Amino acid sequence: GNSPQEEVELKKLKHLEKSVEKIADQLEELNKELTGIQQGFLPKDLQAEALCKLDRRVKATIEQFMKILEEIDTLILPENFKDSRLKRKGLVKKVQAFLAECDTVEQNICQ
Amino acid sequence: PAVGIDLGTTYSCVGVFQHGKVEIIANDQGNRTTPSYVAFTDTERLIGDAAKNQVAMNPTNTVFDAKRLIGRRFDDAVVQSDMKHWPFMVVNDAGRPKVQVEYKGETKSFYPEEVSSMVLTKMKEIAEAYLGKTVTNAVVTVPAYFNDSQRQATKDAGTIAGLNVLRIINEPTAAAIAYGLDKKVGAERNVLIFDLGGGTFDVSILTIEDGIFEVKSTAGDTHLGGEDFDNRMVNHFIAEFKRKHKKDISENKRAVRRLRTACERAKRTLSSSTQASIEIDSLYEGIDFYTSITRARFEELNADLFRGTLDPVEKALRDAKLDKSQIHDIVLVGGSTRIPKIQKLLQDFFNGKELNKSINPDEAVAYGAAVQAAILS
Ligand SMILES: CNc1nc2c(N)ncnc2n1[C@@H]1O[C@H](COCC(N)=O)[C@@H](O)[C@H]1O
Repeated sequence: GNSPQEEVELKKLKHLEKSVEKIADQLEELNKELTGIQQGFLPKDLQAEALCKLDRRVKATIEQFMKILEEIDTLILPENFKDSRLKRKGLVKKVQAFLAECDTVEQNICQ
Repeated sequence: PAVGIDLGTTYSCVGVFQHGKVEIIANDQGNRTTPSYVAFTDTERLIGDAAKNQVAMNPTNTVFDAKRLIGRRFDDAVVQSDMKHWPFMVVNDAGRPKVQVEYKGETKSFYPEEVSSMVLTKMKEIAEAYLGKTVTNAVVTVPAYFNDSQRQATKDAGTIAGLNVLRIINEPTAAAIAYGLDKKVGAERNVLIFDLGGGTFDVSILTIEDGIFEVKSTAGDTHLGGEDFDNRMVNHFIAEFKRKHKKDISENKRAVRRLRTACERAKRTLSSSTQASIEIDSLYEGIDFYTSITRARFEELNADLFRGTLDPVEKALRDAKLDKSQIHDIVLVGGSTRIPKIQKLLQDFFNGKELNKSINPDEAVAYGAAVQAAILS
């Protein structure tokens, strides 16, 4: 039953999908630097500092992911907008798997 | 060029009277109000939206609510009370609070008005970015209940920020000015100003004769506002999730946040339509939460809080020695006054009497400040 109006919603969802990709890239960059940092030529106080810099950066990643979530949470999708509904659902769950990732890094660095 | 500035507790606002009309000025983000927030960084100082946006990454170097401290002594009942709810450091420098933080890693502290001068530097900059001109002259407003030291520490914030503060005008006076209540002609007029925002509630009764203002009394509730309505919705929806799903979301901070945000936005929708729908996919344990709320349900949740905004009103009439019959004008300010039920409780307390509300209740104070500053310049 593909309508003009669902197209608006699908385009919103795709711009949100790309935002997500930017943040996920930020998370990938975080993880890569982290693995590098636990390569201790640095003194332990300093490695610690650097790990807290990383922790503040995961916090911002969590935060940006949460702001996306709040935005998607503004959508009202009719039952028959099956296509957007499905894209909205996959995007929410993708973010939450990314959030779980950030919790893993964050729970584990700068306690 | 002369601006009016509403230096609000949570939000600030700057207008300029130009071309026969006040223009409320949007910031670099397009927001017609700006968060009264400053954050302290490894590299930079952030003010306004930038600062509010990162009150998670850096909550120890992010300061708000410095209007609750400005001009007050460290042992002021108020500086003690609010202090417990502030992740930032409040230290005692010789009986008067300085805010302590880390900034480019060197440790730094500020009295409340250096911090409020920062907010006013933003508000000045916001105006200069819009006008493409230097802005030095300003009226700054304060609450009517501000003492001498609170007014003067405010004035000084403006001066440090590089403002020629033409006048410190009371918030409910500036909102009366907004509605040109002072250009009316006849006998002495009693004005009730009803100001309910996100976090505070202030009632003020002024008399105005011959364009001259006098504050008669002041009341309110320091911690009643729109946030309290958001809570009532949140508990209502948390109980609903428990009923349908046998899950308790309330220990999941990110669910609770998703719900709260959707609650506050649903509340806004309910000020101009009689029902609000919410869909949150995957709210808790992967469970979608789709729901709606009527306006009457919203009101019912809030029935005691709304009615109760009337107690400060009666307290205010009493202290001014007026009967509700002797009030000529009622002025609404603060974004929460948008709620049709509050308008109706109040407009039926004053036996069918109407209300000055046509001006955006978040912008009315800056509006009157701007009209004032143009007269004074
Ligand atoms: C524009 N606000 C705003 N618009 C409202 C509206 N249309 N209906 C009910 N409350 C409204 N608020 C409330 O004002 C308080 C202060 O808002 C300041 C802010 N910028 O959030 C908040 O409690 C907010 O829920």
